Amino acid sequence: PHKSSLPEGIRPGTVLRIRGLVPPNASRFHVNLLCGEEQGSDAALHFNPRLDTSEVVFNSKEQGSWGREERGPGVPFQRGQPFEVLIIASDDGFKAVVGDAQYHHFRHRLPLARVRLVEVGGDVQLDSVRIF
Repeated sequence: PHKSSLPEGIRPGTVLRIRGLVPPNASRFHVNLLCGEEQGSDAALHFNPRLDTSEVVFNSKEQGSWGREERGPGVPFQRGQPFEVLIIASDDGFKAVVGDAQYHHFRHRLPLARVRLVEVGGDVQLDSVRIF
């Protein structure tokens, strides 16, 4: 579980660039924007590519409960292939970019100002996480 602590927060114009590879027998992996360091902290954003079920799920988590799922179009990821993801924060939500194209827009459910941590986990080879 790869963590990038952001205890002073993030603001609109923050761009997360994630570079890595999906391993050849991957089931699923995720990128979480969390609101604290404690176990079970709220997730302003949960970005969850699922190779095992061929979908990409977006959701939030508040007081331990998952919200309503949104899905992107198809699955722009492949077992055994490298990827590049941007997650962009704006005033109204998060924009996900995969490879050469924008993939999905996720409107804020929690205030952006609550985000304090980026966490990447699951079946993923993480080569770099940059936060511009």
